[PDB]
Amino acid sequence: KSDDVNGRTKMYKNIVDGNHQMEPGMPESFNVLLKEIRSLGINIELEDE
Amino acid sequence: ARVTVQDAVEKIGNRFDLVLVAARRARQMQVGGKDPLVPEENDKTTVIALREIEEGLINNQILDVRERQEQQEQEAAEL
Amino acid sequence: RVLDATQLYLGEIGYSPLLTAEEEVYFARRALRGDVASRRRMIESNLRLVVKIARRYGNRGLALLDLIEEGNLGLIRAVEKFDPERGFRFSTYATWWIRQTIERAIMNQTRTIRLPIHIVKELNVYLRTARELSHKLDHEPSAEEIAEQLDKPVDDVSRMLRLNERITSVDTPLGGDSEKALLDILADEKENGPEDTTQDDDMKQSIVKWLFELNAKQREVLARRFGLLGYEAATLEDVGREIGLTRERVRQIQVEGLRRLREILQTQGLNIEALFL
Amino acid sequence: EEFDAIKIALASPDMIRSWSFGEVKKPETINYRTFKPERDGLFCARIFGPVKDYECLCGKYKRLKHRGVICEKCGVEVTQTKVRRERMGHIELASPTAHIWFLKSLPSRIGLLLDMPLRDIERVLYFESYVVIEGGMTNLERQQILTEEQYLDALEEFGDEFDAKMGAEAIQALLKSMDLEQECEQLREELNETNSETKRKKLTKRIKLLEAFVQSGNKPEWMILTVLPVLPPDLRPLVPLDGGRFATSDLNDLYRRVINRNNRLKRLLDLAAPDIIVRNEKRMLQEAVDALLDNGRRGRAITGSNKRPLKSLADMIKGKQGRFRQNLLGKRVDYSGRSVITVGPYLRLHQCGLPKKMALELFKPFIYGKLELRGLATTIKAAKKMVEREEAVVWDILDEVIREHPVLLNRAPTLHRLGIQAFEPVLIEGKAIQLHPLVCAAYNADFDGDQMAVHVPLTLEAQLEARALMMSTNNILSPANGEPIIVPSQDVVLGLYYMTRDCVNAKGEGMVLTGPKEAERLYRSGLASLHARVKVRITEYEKDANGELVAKTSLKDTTVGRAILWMIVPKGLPYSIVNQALGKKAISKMLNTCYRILGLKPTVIFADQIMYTGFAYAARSGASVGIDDMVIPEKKHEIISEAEAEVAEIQEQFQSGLVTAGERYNKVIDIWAAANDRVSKAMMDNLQTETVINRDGQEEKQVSFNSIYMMADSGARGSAAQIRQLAGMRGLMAKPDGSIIETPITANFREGLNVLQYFISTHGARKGLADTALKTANSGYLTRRLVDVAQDLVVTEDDCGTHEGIMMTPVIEGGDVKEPLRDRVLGRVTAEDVLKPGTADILVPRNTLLHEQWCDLLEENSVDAVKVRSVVSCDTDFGVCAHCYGRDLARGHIINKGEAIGVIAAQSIGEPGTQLTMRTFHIGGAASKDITGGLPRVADLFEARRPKEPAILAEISGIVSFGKETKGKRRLVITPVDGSDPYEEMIPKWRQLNVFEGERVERGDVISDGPEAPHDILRLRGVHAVTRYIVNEVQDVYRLQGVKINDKHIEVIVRQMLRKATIVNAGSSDFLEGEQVEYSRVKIANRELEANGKVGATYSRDLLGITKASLATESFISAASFQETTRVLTEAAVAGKRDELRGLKENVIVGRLIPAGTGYAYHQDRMRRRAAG
RNA sequence: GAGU
DNA sequence: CCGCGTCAGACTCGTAGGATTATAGCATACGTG
DNA sequence: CACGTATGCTATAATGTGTGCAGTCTGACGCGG
Ligand SMILES: [Mg+2]
Ligand SMILES: [Mg+2]
Ligand SMILES: [Zn+2]
Ligand SMILES: [Zn+2]
Repeated sequence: KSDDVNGRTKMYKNIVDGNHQMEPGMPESFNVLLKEIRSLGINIELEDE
Repeated sequence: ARVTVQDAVEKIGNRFDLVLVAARRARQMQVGGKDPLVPEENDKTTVIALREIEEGLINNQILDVRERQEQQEQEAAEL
Repeated sequence: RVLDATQLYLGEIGYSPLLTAEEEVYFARRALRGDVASRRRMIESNLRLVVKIARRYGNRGLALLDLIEEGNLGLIRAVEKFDPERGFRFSTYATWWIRQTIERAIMNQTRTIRLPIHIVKELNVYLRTARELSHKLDHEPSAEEIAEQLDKPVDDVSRMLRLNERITSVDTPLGGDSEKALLDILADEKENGPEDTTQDDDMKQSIVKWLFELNAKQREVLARRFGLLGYEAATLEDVGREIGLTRERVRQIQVEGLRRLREILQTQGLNIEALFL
Repeated sequence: EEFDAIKIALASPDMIRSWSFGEVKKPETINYRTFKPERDGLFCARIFGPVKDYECLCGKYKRLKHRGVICEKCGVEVTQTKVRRERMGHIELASPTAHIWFLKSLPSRIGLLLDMPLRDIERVLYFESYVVIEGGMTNLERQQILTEEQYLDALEEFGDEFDAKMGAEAIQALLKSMDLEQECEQLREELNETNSETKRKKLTKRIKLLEAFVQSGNKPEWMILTVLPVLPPDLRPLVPLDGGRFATSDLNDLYRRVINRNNRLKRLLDLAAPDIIVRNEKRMLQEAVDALLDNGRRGRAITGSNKRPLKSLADMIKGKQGRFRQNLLGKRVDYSGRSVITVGPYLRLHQCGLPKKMALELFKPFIYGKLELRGLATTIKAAKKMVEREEAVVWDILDEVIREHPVLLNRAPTLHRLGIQAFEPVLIEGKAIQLHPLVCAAYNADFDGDQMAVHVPLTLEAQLEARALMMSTNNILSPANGEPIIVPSQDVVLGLYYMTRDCVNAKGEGMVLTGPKEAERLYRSGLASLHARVKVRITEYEKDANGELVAKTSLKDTTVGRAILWMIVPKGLPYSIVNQALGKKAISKMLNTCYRILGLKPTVIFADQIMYTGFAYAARSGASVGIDDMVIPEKKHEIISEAEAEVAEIQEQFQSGLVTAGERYNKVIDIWAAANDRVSKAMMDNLQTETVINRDGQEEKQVSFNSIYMMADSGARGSAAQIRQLAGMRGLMAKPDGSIIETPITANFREGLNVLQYFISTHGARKGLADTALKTANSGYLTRRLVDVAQDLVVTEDDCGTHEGIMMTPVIEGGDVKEPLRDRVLGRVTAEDVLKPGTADILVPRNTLLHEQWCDLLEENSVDAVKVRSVVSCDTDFGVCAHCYGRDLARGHIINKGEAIGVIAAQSIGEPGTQLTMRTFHIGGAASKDITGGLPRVADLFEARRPKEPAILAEISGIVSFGKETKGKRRLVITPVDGSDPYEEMIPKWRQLNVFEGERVERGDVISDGPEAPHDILRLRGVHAVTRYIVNEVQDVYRLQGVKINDKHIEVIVRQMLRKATIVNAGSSDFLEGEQVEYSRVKIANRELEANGKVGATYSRDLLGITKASLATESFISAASFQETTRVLTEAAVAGKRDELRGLKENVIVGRLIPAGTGYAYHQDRMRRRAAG
């Protein structure tokens, strides 16, 4: 409903196709936060699974 | 089911798991086009699922049973 | 402890002795002949001049310290290009360099979008002219009034004044209240909404269905040539080379396929006609 | 895309270069003419990517036909424009520069690490003086500052063999060359010599710094920046407004300063410039960088032409305007609408009026999808144009979709969860939302222009969440106290009061009626009043031992009105409940009774029914407000003249110079207070029973049916207080000082105030109103802190298997049973039985939830006090068990595992304060305190502040021995029995002790009079003591304001305060002395120590205030998002801390699924995936 | 400026 | 202790767009159609 | 060659800043002297 760009478009198409499926991703504003922190000169990394 | 969900919650118990169970069932009806047990009486999928649970037709464990039954027969067909 | 950048710098410059003419000449003879000390002493002794001049040129260009550094750069050019043999004093010569360098710096850095010197100087004469005009016309000057004064095109004047349009901060809040600013109103116009994006999906997919209605040969020719189901918009020779030699036959099958699509549209075009908005 | 955890560590110069895809060497943004990005500039497309998708700049490569191609002509990669927000750059600084956050933001970090005072560092940085980096000659030591002239002396003398330098270079070098390992061991050696208290803290601080620095893998060099990162273009956009204007981020201006100064420095170095100029430029560089990172931190923030300080990088993370608070923990939302609300009396409880126009837009995609299934719309474009044209078939479709689809209604401020509730929408033509009356309570909604927000749950899962968890019908009871929040109000109460209330004979006294249907018939035929006393045959159902209902016919003595209401009453309930004259207070009990016996469905129907009949009869009554309704008592003027002669007496006694001004002031005030009480009594006697005007034999006395008295008596509206001002005397007003005016207002509102009375009223009125606007911030801030500290607490387990719990007594503060045992303990698990042979033979076994049944039995047996299982005493690590919590008060049964209890607790405690700060202040007017005094007391409690003059307590059991005195200051030479070594404590002279020495003293016996510090209570009398102190001391405030909150909520927060424990003595791990770790983790370690033996860890639990407890959570995202974000991030970056995202905060920030509620199932599935690899 |  | 500094200080809604200054004048030089 | 963009040089002597505002908020909690 907010940032998730891929999610919103995919969700819209799902809604038009009936299936009320959630296809969520990551809020773009979060991405931006990290970038803002790195521009600060703090290394903030995601350690993945 | 529609107005009050109390008896449906009394069947399953955990409200949150009732949500999950009815949603997984409603998703089946929505996507798979899986047949409803109770007469729709012109009602939406979610309402159907909640009625079914109230009357004690759907269950997390029962859903798991039909999943394996049918998937296993599909594997048998493959081989 | 005074940690003011400015005060510290001004104190340090103060403690270098001011030069007389004979001293400047002696030092400078050796400075041109390369005496690292000489150049340094002349520089350091004449820093105080730089600050006097940067004091004037500040105002609204830049920070005083920023002006001081650029001014120092001008002073260094002056020490390199000073002529001791000419009877003209150093301070006189240096003044020119310092003012020059400061002004040029405040003409490239003073604007977020870097304006070339040529544009800037053009624009300035339009400005000074506008001021004389307003001095006799009581009311401010129009584009065409300034243009009439210079005997020049109004478009010229207008384009210059458009460039003088100064920037707005995206973060500056609107309505006095420190709430929502420009960023808070400003959309992403490039990023279409899921409505537009989903309409294109629907479009592209309806074209697949329409392409399958046609002959296998027509559809494949169209797909490869348009670059629709293929990757690259293959030219007539590419498509022909992969199927049927006859480059000309690709044109034949292609044009044939377009016309069969028109028939589907005249029959079932009742949906297609609504794609005109 | 999906990760498990997130780490923060120091950014190395080299690491910053890794992120960068180009070095920005120019301030040029774009070209003035072709507004395209300038070479090596801040927006360089050769560096940050293409402006247009799959197009190079000069336009050589276009479309996907050229995928990853890099244009030879312009130098631009051809890819998605997306990347311009992703790709970072960098700048090579000629001179190193300090990172201001790791310099100015205290603790110093850089100063703390070198043990170098901050001033000292600064003198070095700004080139005021040199610092010795290595004086090989022991003659000159390390880190010893030399002034300019000091450097000249040793220059000739020692020289060579001492290296001392100036600026960021010096400090970086000093940092590089310090070996952390060695100096850690050296300082540990010194810690053993004579560790004084403050010395031990600072040493242990550097010890932990050095230790954490090596654990992080961070290097001290990195405190100093040589490479400076550049944020992506789209995150500091330069966009054109329509009108040919450009608008840019402030960051671009700040970066242009840095670049220009750095590049000038490179030029000055190429030219081999004199050193004073080199210095000025280095300072210049440092200034600009400091401004870039955190503007208004070091000095004057660099300002725009607007005067206003430019917004730096840190400002985007920091505070409310910051990322976290504004864009991450809370968001703008699609499928959301808003309008004015108005009443929907016709609505049933689970419904709301939803404007057609609004609903048409909110459900847009659902309508298009159904249009394609109907075959009505060929394509999406056609569907869109069909809805624009608003065709009649579209209305049928819209009607189809919205059936069974719940929508969420919200009202601001959202103080508790019931501020958002779900309803089935009922489409209405007309632009306002219609809200159901009975839930106006929870929303605090009154229709004086109020507005509400509407949200569309999209997914099958969200729709289910709305219908099951959030539906208004399902959520009746306050989660704060176990009370029904849906209760009739206003007109409804009034109407029910009207029907039930009796009058003397009236129409058809002493009739005999067959059933309540005959009654209704008679009333509406006009042969009987509603207040007619009558005999009626009612059949009342009493529910049996099992589900079967046993009915019983009885002739009762009631009014026609009561019989008719019995028709609304369900079978199951008794007739005597309605047989009384009904008011708001009786009707809440009615509803409660119905819930407990019948259940949810019946009560919901009953509530709606009551609403319909209530309003219905309210209208029929014809009840109104005329000036005659406000009755002034005849004896006003007499009472008043007497009071005036009285005041005159004290004034004359003053002029004589006998009685002081203060004595007279007090006596005048007492005279007028007493006069006021007297006039009010007169008014109420004359009004309440003014119906001295009756019948049948002869004259008789009865209750007044005056309109205002009815409103007030029913509890529908007004009260005696209000009516005092209307008909009585207004009374004494209080100044804005708080002091009371000597002259009171003798008039009332019906009488009308004169200029002076009106003026005098204003002060108090306005004081109140200002309090609403301004103090709600402080109340709400309390709400926020509570919420943040309770966040993580969830029901994790069914049964912890603990035997622990607190012994609740019935609160007989003074004498009156303030809170009966039953009400304090209902719906709690009994930890431990109590066998007292007794009357009803009650054991009541362990782990039994106290149902109303077992509670009734307690009263018959007269149970004294009871051990009840509690959140604080739970053994569950990382949450609490259902048993230790007990009933979910909002449900009326045992709490379900998964529920986010903490959040509920904080909301429940916070909300009343926040609301009462608006209630008795928009209203709070006349004086006969309030909340403005109370909440500071409450905040001082939750924050665990030690009081100004604290009581003293005995530390250890033994025998009290008094000793010596330092000129009156009491020393105490106390000597226990087994721990024979003496313990001494100095006491102030003027502080008098209540106990008298030489005594057998238990741990924590009160010596002095004064307030107890919660820490000291914890340290001496343990957890139950401090827990119960806070619960009781807090509840005193809320109790004074008539606010019901269950102890268990405050207990939740208390537990969160007691999260941490300082270890005093080494374990088998690397705990050792003075480290403070979470009690959960050290008890789990002790389970493994029990198994393995080894050295056991001796610890001691510590109490922490709410703010610090939230900042102490291992989750740094939770900490940083809460407050203090610059500091929190320096702490975590240096520690190299990783957050694995256990808490809700953390998940919400990354937009993931909450680990609680519905999300508990999925989250435990993920957790088992993590455990098996 | 609107309801707290 | 004192004193100076830093840190916090409710939720949604609204309205309206918007500001300023000024950088000489000319000669030579470098890159693209 | 031309057009747009850039660098360049000028010689009476002149050689240490300021400028425009800020309006003082508060109760709390640490940190050098
Ligand atoms: Mg109201
Ligand atoms: Mg209102
Ligand atoms: Zn190109
Ligand atoms: Zn437990």
